[PDB]
Parts: sequence; structure tokens; C-alpha cells
Amino acid sequence: IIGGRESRPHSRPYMAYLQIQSPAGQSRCGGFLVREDFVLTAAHCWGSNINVTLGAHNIQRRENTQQHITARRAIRHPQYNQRTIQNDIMLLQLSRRVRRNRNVNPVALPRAQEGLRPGTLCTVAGWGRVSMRRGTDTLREVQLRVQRDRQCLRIFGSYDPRRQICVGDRRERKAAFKGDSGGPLLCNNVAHGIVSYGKSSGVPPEVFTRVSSFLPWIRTTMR
Amino acid sequence: TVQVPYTITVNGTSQNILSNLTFNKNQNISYKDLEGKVKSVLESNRGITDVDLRLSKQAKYTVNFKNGTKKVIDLKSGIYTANLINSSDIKSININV
Repeated sequence: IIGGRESRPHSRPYMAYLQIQSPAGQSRCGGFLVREDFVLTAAHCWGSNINVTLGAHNIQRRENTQQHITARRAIRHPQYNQRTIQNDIMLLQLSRRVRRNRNVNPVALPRAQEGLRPGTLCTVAGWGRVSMRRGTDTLREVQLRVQRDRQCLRIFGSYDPRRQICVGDRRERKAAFKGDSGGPLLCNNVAHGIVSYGKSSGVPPEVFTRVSSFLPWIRTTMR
Repeated sequence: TVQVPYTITVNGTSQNILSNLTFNKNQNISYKDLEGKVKSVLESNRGITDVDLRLSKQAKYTVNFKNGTKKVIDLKSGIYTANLINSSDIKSININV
């Protein structure tokens, strides 16, 4: 998270921290709980083995509130396009159901097929790097503004407004950054977006997967 | 037994994932092998193959060293730099296609 502040501990109990095994190394992503047994994240966070931490604030400390659960299944969207980062959405089935409490509980998904008006304020949270030089051990968050589609159409060659959201005023140095992939974009406490991609420099605007575009597939896969 | 972060930008876009390559601690490796790792993560993260690198306008990766220097390496070139590189000297790798 660039330009944000540390979250109040356990204020975002749906946040998930993913440790991912890749063929050549390890990756780290965010995600969010949408049901006691399912985490929503980005498809480019896929890997052979995924350990999920819920209930965390400082992921480098082993707080009593954390629940560590492996992913039994990691279901990438069937039309995920690695090259263009299109349909960048993945559901993780947890190998057991989480135990619900004040620190671990799922976040609401959008009502039907909602658009998102430019100028809307939305919050993103994550454990990603804060700049080119350092990261964070604790959850951070920042409030961003939905952009008119032209801001990303001029900057990103494969941005599709039907299935993606353009987020972040250029003038402010506020954005999600490396490690924040898969984290939620929350607008009035509903998860409307998934951190996907941006410029290598982290300067806004950036592109989020538009969750409402995938509601039928998400509901079918969980059922 | 050390992790080296890398980033990938392709056609102006960069996934917001925090990604690392695994290296053996304090091992001298060749730039042929380092290129192999680079090409491996280009394929597995972004589906970029060798023909795609040939036809891109530019394709390079930058090795950032712990001592603040950097080496910029061309993936469209042959002729490996006459040398080996130590694993524990690398701060990070930025791949740009």
C-alpha cells in the first residue's frame, strides 16, 4: 500500500494473507474471505500450494488470533488470460471452515451486476510494499477514488471497463503496490474490486478486477 | 536458500504480486542460468515465450546489487557476459519487456 496508514488492528476481519509456492520461488498476495470456506483473490496468485492466514494484523508475528489454513482447491477463472491479465479472479476453497469470531469473518459481495460511478470513494487494504525501498509487517489501508475509464484506457493497453475498474487519482501518491494483489476494494463495506495490476512504478491509476462482473461464476463455483 | 525479489512489466503492465526467486545461498551462478530463471518466471507469470521476446521492441532485465549498483542485461542478445554472479550479491531483479 503506497501512501496509506496502518489499519486499526483487526478492523478488517475478512483480510487473508496468502503464501504461494511457485516452481522457481515463493510469492505473497492478499485475498479476502467471502464465506467460511472460500477466499477470493487474483488468478495470477495461483500456485501449486497455498497457505492462507486469517485473523492477522502483523503477519511476521504469530498472534493468537491467526488461523492458518491450506487451500484445498485453487480455482482460476476459466478465461483468465495471463498475458493481458484479463479475467484475473480466483477462488480458493479452504481445506476446513474457519472458526468465526470478531477477528475472522467474511465480507459482503455486491448486489447484482453493479457498475461503479467515477468519483466514488473506495478503500484498499494489504500487506504489500509501501515504496520501492521498504515494505510492512502490518496491515495498511488507503482510500482511493474511482476514475473515469479514460484514465486507464490511455495508460494500459488491455484495460476492459466491462470487467475492470480504473482506480486512483494520479496527483495523489496513493495506490496498492507489490504484495497487495488479490486484496479487496471496498466501497461502503462491499467488496467491489480485486487488486490486479498497475505501472511498475506504482504511480496511480491502477486496474482492479470488477467483482460484480463475475458474480454468477463466483456463486456457481461456491455452490 | 535465499529469496531474491523480482518484478515483471510487460507492455506497460505489472502484476501487484510480491514474487521471489529461490537461490542457493552464496553460490556463484552463470548469467546463462540467471537468464534461465528470468525466462522461467516470464513464462509462468505472464505466458511470455522466446518468440515474444524476439519480436518485442525492447526486452531487458536489471540486476540490482546490494551495493547500490545495477547491471542492465538484454534478453534479445546472445554473448553472455564473461562471468559468474554471486547469489547473495543481488538485491532484486526488474524484468521489462
